[PDB]
Amino acid sequence: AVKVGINGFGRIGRNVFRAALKNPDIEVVAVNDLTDANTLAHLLKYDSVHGRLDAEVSVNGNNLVVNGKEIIVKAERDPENLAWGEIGVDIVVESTGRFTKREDAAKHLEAGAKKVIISAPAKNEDITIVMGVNQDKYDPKAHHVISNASCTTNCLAPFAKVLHEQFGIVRGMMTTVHSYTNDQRILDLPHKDLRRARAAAESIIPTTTGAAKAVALVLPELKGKLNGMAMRVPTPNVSVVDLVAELEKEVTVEEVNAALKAAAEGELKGILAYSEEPLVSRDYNGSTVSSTIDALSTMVIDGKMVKVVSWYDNETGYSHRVVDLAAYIASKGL
Amino acid sequence: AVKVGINGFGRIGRNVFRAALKNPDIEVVAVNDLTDANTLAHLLKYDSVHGRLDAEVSVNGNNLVVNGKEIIVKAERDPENLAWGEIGVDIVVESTGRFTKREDAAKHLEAGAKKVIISAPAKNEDITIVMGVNQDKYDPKAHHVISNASCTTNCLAPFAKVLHEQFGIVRGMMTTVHSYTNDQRILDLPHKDLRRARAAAESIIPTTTGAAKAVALVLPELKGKLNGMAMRVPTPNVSVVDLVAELEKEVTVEEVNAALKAAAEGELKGILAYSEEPLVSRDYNGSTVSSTIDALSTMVIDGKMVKVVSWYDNETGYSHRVVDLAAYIASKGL
Amino acid sequence: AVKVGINGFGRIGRNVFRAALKNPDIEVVAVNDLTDANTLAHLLKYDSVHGRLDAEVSVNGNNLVVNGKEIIVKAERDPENLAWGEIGVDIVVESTGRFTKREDAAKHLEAGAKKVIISAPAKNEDITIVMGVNQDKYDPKAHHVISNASCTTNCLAPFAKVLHEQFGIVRGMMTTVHSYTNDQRILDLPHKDLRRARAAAESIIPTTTGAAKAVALVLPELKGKLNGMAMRVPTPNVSVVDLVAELEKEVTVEEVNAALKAAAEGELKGILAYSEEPLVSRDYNGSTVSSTIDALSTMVIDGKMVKVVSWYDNETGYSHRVVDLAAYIASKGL
Amino acid sequence: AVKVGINGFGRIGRNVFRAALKNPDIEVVAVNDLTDANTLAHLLKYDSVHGRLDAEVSVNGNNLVVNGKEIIVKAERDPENLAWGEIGVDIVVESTGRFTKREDAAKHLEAGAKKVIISAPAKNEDITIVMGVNQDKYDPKAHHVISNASCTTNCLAPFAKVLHEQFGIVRGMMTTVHSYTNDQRILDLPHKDLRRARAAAESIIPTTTGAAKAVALVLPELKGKLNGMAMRVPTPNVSVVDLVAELEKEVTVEEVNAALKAAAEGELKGILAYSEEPLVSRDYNGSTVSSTIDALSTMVIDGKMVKVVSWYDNETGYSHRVVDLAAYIASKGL
Ligand SMILES: NC(=O)c1ccc[n+]([C@@H]2O[C@H](COP(=O)([O-])OP(=O)(O)OC[C@H]3O[C@@H](n4cnc5c(N)ncnc54)[C@H](O)[C@@H]3O)[C@@H](O)[C@H]2O)c1
Ligand SMILES: NC(=O)c1ccc[n+]([C@@H]2O[C@H](COP(=O)([O-])OP(=O)(O)OC[C@H]3O[C@@H](n4cnc5c(N)ncnc54)[C@H](O)[C@@H]3O)[C@@H](O)[C@H]2O)c1
Ligand SMILES: NC(=O)c1ccc[n+]([C@@H]2O[C@H](COP(=O)([O-])OP(=O)(O)OC[C@H]3O[C@@H](n4cnc5c(N)ncnc54)[C@H](O)[C@@H]3O)[C@@H](O)[C@H]2O)c1
Ligand SMILES: NC(=O)c1ccc[n+]([C@@H]2O[C@H](COP(=O)([O-])OP(=O)(O)OC[C@H]3O[C@@H](n4cnc5c(N)ncnc54)[C@H](O)[C@@H]3O)[C@@H](O)[C@H]2O)c1
Ligand SMILES: *C(=O)[C@H](O)COP(=O)(O)O
Ligand SMILES: *C(=O)[C@H](O)COP(=O)(O)O
Ligand SMILES: *C(=O)[C@H](O)COP(=O)(O)O
Ligand SMILES: *C(=O)[C@H](O)COP(=O)(O)O
Repeated sequence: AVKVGINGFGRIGRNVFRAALKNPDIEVVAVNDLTDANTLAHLLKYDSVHGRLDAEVSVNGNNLVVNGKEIIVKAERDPENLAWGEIGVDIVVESTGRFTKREDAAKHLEAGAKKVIISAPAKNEDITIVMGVNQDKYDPKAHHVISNASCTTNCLAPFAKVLHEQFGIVRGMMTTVHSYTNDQRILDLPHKDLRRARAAAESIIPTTTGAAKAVALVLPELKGKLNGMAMRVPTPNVSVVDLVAELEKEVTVEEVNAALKAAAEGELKGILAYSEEPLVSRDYNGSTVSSTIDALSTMVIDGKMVKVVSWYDNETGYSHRVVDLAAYIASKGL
Repeated sequence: AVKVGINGFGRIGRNVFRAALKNPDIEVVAVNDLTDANTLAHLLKYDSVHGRLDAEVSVNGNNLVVNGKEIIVKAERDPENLAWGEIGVDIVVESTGRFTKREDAAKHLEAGAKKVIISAPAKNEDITIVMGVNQDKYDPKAHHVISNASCTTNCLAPFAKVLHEQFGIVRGMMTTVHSYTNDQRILDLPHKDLRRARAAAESIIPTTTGAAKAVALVLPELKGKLNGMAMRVPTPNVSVVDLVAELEKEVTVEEVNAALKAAAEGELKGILAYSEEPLVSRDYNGSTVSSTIDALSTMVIDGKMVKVVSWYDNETGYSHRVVDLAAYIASKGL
Repeated sequence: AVKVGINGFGRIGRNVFRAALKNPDIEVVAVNDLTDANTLAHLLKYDSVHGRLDAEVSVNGNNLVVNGKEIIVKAERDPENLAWGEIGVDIVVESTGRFTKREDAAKHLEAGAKKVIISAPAKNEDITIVMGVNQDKYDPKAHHVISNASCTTNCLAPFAKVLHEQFGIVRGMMTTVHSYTNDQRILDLPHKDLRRARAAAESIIPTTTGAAKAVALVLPELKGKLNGMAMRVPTPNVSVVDLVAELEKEVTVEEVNAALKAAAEGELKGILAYSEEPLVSRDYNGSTVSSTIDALSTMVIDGKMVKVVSWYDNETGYSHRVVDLAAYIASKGL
Repeated sequence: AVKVGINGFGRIGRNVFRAALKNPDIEVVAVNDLTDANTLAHLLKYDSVHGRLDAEVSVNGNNLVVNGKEIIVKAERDPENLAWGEIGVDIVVESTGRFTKREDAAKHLEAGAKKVIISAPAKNEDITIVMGVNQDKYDPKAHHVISNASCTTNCLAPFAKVLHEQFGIVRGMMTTVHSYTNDQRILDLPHKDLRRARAAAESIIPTTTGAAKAVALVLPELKGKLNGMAMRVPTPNVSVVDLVAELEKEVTVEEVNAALKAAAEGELKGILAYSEEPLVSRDYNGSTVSSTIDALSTMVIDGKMVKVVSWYDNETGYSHRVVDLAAYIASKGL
């Protein structure tokens, strides 16, 4: 397996770690955060959203011990001091949320890693990948700093791919009704985004999203054809994309759902899923797919305007994609 | 002026009562529910959403006393037994949520009332009205069982009117991210709507919105041109409509927002409002308008697809409209 | 082994059903509620608190099919019409919340069952049992309508037993900070308890606890020595008892905790548990014990006043006790 | 009258500012935080808990303008750089949460202020005051760095004073069921307190409190006689103290409530209030008193063990007390 290091052992870092435990291709050997092993161990064992960790965790000296394997714990605020190379770490998952610009993410490379996966939309990255959509575009020689995009983009892109390929998207707009995250605030505090400054668990909070425009990074044909926003709400995990699009081909609900179902069971199995059950957000807590079509919500007007709704566990699905992307990158040679 | 009776002194019944206290053209003289005066008085005084009633409330026998005015309290499950005529009640607000079918609502008329306003989409009603949109259609001789539509329809219809008149709507789809209501469930209990059966405060819950297609009742030109859904979320009040529409005329964001702002300050003042502030749902708690455009959220693609977002206090705005409709009906003669 | 019927397939009914699937001495063969099989199947499959049912569920006609076993579905509002005897049901779990009075619960016996377990404090029941505390008081010949007490009493009685036996309780008072339940209201609606009338997910709500005084039913020596209250809060499951008691013997924190830990590992293992971890309510979601001491919270003043805090999953722990009680009753002969 | 500066314009800082608008003895002339005027103005204008500020707010340069009065906005992380003296600020309310140790709070004095009120329990402070309890212990010459204690201590101390004086407290233990605060975490993140690290809006979270022991600072007679804890829950504001105490004198519920009511209507009017209404936390949102006895919850066992429950708006009541303490200090001479 490829040795992985996780920088920022938080909601995404720990979920990636948990996903990695059940992946034979990658091995997490070290984590970095801003605290001590005791604290990281406690957070890893008991999760308010995902429950008790299905593993034995303990602390040995300054390190974590998980299922008998020692995981080195670092506490370096500056990634340049990480010394990844010294411990054979080849891939670093950059999940602090502070180092989304290449010049920052690349510090892991200076520290000895060979690749960095930024767990968020990035700036100046070598390439942005959405698994199931454009991983074939990854180039092992040219791309060292790779963004895995956002959880919303990972939800929308796979079914946008399907709609576009099968019926052609003329233009479309989305809204994601999205669980709150740690980028928000408990009770009205300063934030660059005056909406995200407001009490997260008390309101429906509109916030801008680059997700629909970011679909263009992975589906160039859709450049300038999409836009949308988010509405953060008082749930702690699980989100849902609501896309309204104008199509080129005339369609029925049955045809749209049938195409989506086909892709889910075929080419996009494990990435896109399809449900005809009348479910609610809690039901998708722990879902590892990127996107699950809520088939009951599909509607069409004039055979040209379609609404497609798709669920995603914003922490889990995206983290499993990070793990898939790391395994994929390792498979192309390091 | 006009004597009003409120059947179902709940979220809408009590909010209507509060709105009526401000209206000199109406007088609420009686309320009916399924409990005693002491309980209704306690509920009216202390509200979890709206705070403490700014008025003196007490109980005298089987009646409420509000600012020295006695309000008769009835506890008749069957509206046939209401004897509204005996106490001079001319207009009954039917807000129990159980009597939206004319067969049931009309019992108030048999019991002596002259008019009934159903506080929800109805079946077999004489007419459905949205203030600011089609009150002109009301006929005092022909219409005695009148629906005030839904809170979502009251939010959407006023700005849909504007968009259609100014640019023409080809087709459009909406989603309302909506606060939970008493039609939902605390913890997974049977419900005819399997989504609404689920714990209200724990999930994002896709479900129905009365606004889907009902806008056509008040804007016939939009028949078959709109559809949509709701997403019930863990907030106790305030909701927001998100409409994505294809327009006939080419527009810019500036033009859409300018038309909306013009209507808000003009023809639709008091019904439609316009905000350029980056607010959140809690900020609209207590808002009496039907619809407030969140101008910052307006977006356009190809000058033809537009997204317009509008806030509404689902309890307050709608209840103030019920009061406006009652005063309007009274003004055309009883 | 023993055929069981569940009357009221709700939070407790379904949780009991899940617990029974693990017990080989029990077989649930029928459930009754107020809806159709399709609805009960959907509720059993997807739970907002406990997640997806770890079993295969389908519907065949008017029945549920769970792991290939058919479970009969009834929809009889009046228990007299249940005909339990016709299907060989020996033990009925009465979990509707409506039939806690013997006059009502006993109808199941008239309908052919041999025993009824009321899932709540009861009136005129033959006996009230708390497993681990007084099951030996059960008499197979004399007792046919049995109450399993409340979830709070099941939490408090086991450790009160320990404290009293080891140090002697002079008097004590409790408060349970308790998750909201279906007996509450979504948004301010009439309730005989004016506090429980108020929006459940919006407030800390003082109210009643069945555990106040009921511990005396199972620990007669404590008659008149305890009292207390509940504080319902905005969490959907998991509660915590906070007991402050004056003891007869002088003690230290260490001694109290040591006795509690001893009982947990000994005589009360599986009923009472002991934790030295700094956990929070979500961590106990799914806990099957009746009571888990939060050892870190133990404190003493003057060697005589002690505070003991204990967690309980109010749905799960209690439901597992209902199953234990059913197996116990069956073991003494039907 | 006295010019005040607020360091840390957050939940307490802004609430203090609002309370000061209603006080003729002090004038807030400057505020310091870590952001720009535009952000502080937006936060002051729209509050998720307390609603819209009923005042005209605007920004002029780097300052706030409230009802035409300019409030200077600073953004100095290090209080040494505050230059309070230059603007005539005599009293600084230290509400950042970072400077509770005298050595840090005293930096405001080095910067030119004459007095500092730390809005929290402090270390090495000159004196700790609870209004209504020991303000007469304040010495204008000797005490420059003063703590206003915690919100919980402000709730408990006033009624503990009454119980002790009237009946004598032998010993007692408290739990405050308390709204979450900004010291907590949105989704499981590192925190020195492993319970406070956990998702604030998802659980009941036990946490240690120095509040009951801190009562001794203001009621020396109660040294070593009290202790207790907190349970943080998913409400955004309002908390409740639950005290269980052994008394010296034999009492009845009636007598305890009568003494509490007497103190509320007499010596402690404005500080301690008394309610016989069955209210819930939301009803106390905006309450300016320090403590409101929930008279219905009072209970006694053996005439010696009493439970007294008291409400408090943890943001508002405490902030009004800060303002009272600032006016009091100004009244003794600066
Ligand atoms: N939460 C989600 O749904 C989600 C989904 C997809 C992607 N993302 C992205 O993933 C990233 C992290 O998100 P999160 O939700 O896990 O955040 P988080 O705040 O929960 O975790 C961040 C972690 O990084 C640590 N940290 C912060 N700065 C550090 C630094 N200088 N060096 C070492 N450790 C540091 C923190 O202590 C914390 O444990 C962000 O870029 C976010 O946009 C989040
Ligand atoms: N809550 C909202 O956002 C909202 C907005 C607009 C319209 N509406 C509609 O208004 C109606 C009332 O909604 P609500 O949210 O106020 O519901 P609610 O449940 O809060 O209140 C209805 C009230 O009617 C009483 N009631 C029930 N059956 C009755 C009967 N047989 N006789 C007399 N009283 C009876 C109840 O005791 C309760 O106080 C529903 O039709 C609803 O769709 C709701
Ligand atoms: N939820 C808890 O924490 C808890 C814990 C211990 C005990 N209890 C007790 O158990 C009982 C059930 O509580 P719950 O929380 O599961 O309630 P619930 O409302 O969730 O479920 C009760 C179920 O009974 C059904 N029902 C109602 N009346 C019926 C009737 N006439 N015939 C057949 N079915 C009927 C409902 O449809 C529902 O499915 C109550 O006595 C409660 O006090 C509750
Ligand atoms: N929230 C409550 O119920 C409550 C009640 C009583 C006392 N307190 C105490 O008051 C204090 C503040 O609590 P809060 O809830 O208002 O906190 P908060 O986090 O909401 O606000 C603190 C404010 O201080 C600012 N700040 C942080 N560091 C600063 C610095 N170095 N210089 C200037 N500004 C800085 C922040 O940006 C924020 O606006 C803490 O000591 C707290 O314990 C809180
Ligand atoms: C997912 O990556 C994150 O939690 C939410 O942000 P979006 O930009 O909506 O994906
Ligand atoms: C408003 O009337 C109700 O709360 C919401 O339902 P819609 O059907 O979305 O109006
Ligand atoms: C448990 O049986 C129920 O949920 C809570 O009520 P208590 O009476 O506090 O047990
Ligand atoms: C009040 O000061 C703060 O919000 C809560 O902490 P306590 O220590 O309970 O006062």
